[PDB]
Amino acid sequence: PALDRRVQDVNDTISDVKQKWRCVVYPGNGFVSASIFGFQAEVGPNNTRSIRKFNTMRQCIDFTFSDVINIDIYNPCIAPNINNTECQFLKSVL
Amino acid sequence: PVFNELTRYMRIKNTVNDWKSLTDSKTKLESDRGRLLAAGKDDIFEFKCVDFGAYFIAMRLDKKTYLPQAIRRGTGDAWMVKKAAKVDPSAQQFCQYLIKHKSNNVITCGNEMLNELGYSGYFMSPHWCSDLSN
Repeated sequence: PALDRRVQDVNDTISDVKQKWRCVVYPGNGFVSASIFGFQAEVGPNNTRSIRKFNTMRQCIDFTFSDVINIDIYNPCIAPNINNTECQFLKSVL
Repeated sequence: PVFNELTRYMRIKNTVNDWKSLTDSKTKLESDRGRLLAAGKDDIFEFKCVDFGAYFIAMRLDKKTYLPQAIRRGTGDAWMVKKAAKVDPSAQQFCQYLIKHKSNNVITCGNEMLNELGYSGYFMSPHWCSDLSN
């Protein structure tokens, strides 16, 4: 079956479904992109990481599935500032 | 002297013609089945992310030919978003992304796929055209 490998697809090589990024509702505060590595983050004040919040599902999907490796990641489960509620929200959504 | 050059070359060119006639007749059958299936359904002509078990495909029916067509991946076959479990929300969302952003590149089962890729997708399980005709 003809496969144009010039076009990149992360799903080709990721065997662990929890390693895949997916968009979920963050109740109260919009949408977020999540995986086992944590949430996709933006540089929040003090040059730290805050969870990236999207107003719409489509902005989340577009941002997640766009082109770049989405380097900035905030993980609440292993950070020295562990957020146990935001970590439980993470593993509930995976 | 090699003994049946002309008569074998003619059987081969007629073989290629018979391949193309079988493809066209299958295309026609599937097109008419498409017309009969499409009846009474909305968004049959709109791309939808369809779960084939091991992967998602963004597909629809053509408005003209009525054949199944899918979002194409580069210069190859339909874009098959590989799943890593029975439930893979990430693969599903990526397929939705393909619908919103990559839908100008489309490939149609049958004659067009034969022209573009050298096979029709029909009569070749587990290819997605065959699964649809099943």
